[PDB]
Amino acid sequence: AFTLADRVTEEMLADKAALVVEVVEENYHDAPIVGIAVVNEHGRFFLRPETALADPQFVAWLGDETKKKSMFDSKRAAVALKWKGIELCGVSFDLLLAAYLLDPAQGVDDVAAAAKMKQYEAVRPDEAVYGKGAKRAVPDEPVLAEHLVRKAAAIWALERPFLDELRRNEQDRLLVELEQPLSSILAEMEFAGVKVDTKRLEQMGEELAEQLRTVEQRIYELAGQEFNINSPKQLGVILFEKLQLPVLKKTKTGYSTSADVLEKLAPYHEIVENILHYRQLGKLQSTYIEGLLKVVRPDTKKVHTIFNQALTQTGRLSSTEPNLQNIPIRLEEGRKIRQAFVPSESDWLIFAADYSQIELRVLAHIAEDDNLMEAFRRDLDIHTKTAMDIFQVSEDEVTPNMRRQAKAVNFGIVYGISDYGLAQNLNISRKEAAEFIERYFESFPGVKRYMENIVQEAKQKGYVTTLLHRRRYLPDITSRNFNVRSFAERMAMNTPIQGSAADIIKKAMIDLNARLKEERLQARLLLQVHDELILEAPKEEMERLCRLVPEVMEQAVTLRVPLKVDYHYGSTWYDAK
DNA sequence: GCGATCACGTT
DNA sequence: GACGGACGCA
Ligand SMILES: [Mg+2]
Repeated sequence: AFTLADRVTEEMLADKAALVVEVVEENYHDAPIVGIAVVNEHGRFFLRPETALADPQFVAWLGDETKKKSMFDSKRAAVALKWKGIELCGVSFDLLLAAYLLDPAQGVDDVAAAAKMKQYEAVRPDEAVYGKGAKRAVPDEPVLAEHLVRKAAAIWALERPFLDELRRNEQDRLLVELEQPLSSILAEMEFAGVKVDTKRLEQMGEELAEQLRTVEQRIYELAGQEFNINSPKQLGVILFEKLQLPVLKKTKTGYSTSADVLEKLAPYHEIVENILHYRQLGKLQSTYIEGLLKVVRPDTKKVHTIFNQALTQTGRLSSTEPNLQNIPIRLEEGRKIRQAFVPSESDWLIFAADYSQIELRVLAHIAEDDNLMEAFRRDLDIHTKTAMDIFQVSEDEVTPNMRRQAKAVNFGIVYGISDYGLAQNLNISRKEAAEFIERYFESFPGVKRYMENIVQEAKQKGYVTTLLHRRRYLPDITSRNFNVRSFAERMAMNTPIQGSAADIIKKAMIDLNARLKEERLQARLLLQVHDELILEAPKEEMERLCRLVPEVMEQAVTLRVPLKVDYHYGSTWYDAK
């Protein structure tokens, strides 16, 4: 029972409403709005967007921060409206973000999935209404309107139960003061986009094409035959049947040709180093050059990423189209791809600031490890210090390989890799990897106690938490399957570290955005990837940003150790180093 | 077009 | 020990 409205009425513009502004295209940048639903104290309404979005009263209502709206994935609507020149304000509850906080492992894709968390089933999944893949389509208006009204009615009914559970979890401020404000900031970042030097990218592609053509010819000569080097199956036949190289590792289907396996084969045949070079050149070309050019909008000459704020179980952001976090960080030629990301206006520059070792600093804080805290209080090189402690040697006795091994132990902590993974990364035995870890724990006994205590807490409570009260449930922590249990244990250890770093970065973004407005700077946030925040600003704002940005980031939270920020500016993202 | 795989960046 | 370009069927 709802009103299919042909005009906007005052009844539709109440102080509080559930609002659905439906964008069916997966990528919502400059995408159609196919329909609108409003549920409030006065009734339930379906509005056609060509009418409502042309109505000055409805547009004023949308932009009025005192008119409160409950939505699901408000950033999607906010950005689609930005492309139409319409501001969305007053979103006081986002059911997507609420469900994400309550349990990020549920994978809540749509209103129906969130509704099922509270035994509400009077709404269909989006996939059931719009179909999948090739058959995907907007249905006729009667079907569309009922769906959008059912989604709005679900939001209207679910706000209270969700807020009640968030309050019980001490997550209500996490939603209202962190994730929801961040959603608006992300919306602005996505809409602003990042300018891309497509001429430079095409230049890079041309250079890669030349080098690829030469290595490919080298491989055919060495193989005595032409084949598709990009086919693992064809390559396996050349390597393991034609050239009779050893089979050191299998796949489920045939022989593995992974880079790990190939490096082990390099001493036996000159073709192997060439295949490795082809693979590295080819992934830069196909994935990062051509992949980037594919998602540059020809109308803006910018990339307009979509952040997924409700995906990871740590609380880190993710992004797509492009995913700029997946650009390799190793200089070689991977990092140079950042040269293609330039300021959007003449006489502007890129300003980039990154937290230095925020994850290990968070660990020092949470574990209250005296040795690790003092190391950061002295602003030591943490990998050199870790090697000094593990090997019981003075700083001048730390060899490069000692530091490399200490760094791998620290990497293992930051990313939650097992002793098998440490052994894999260091190319040592599992017993030797285990012995390394015990030596580490002798030097950092507070870290060891934390690791023991957090696994026990996960077993007792069923979940672990971050500094700002994000939760991750770990039902597998007592699995009788060793691999499943071990993974759960590593996530118990790692999520309070990685997730607290994510919390701090998100708070820094909110604080930064507010400070930039308060200072009346034109500088704007563009991207957040890894532990870095990337802005662009007039060149005349750089000196001010050199003081302001690190200060805001260092002060986002107060820990038992300082937060350290590195910062640079330049004519491209790469040169902001 | 869709599903199953393989590889390689990130986490 | 998830998240995001390159063989058969049908
Ligand atoms: Mg780091």
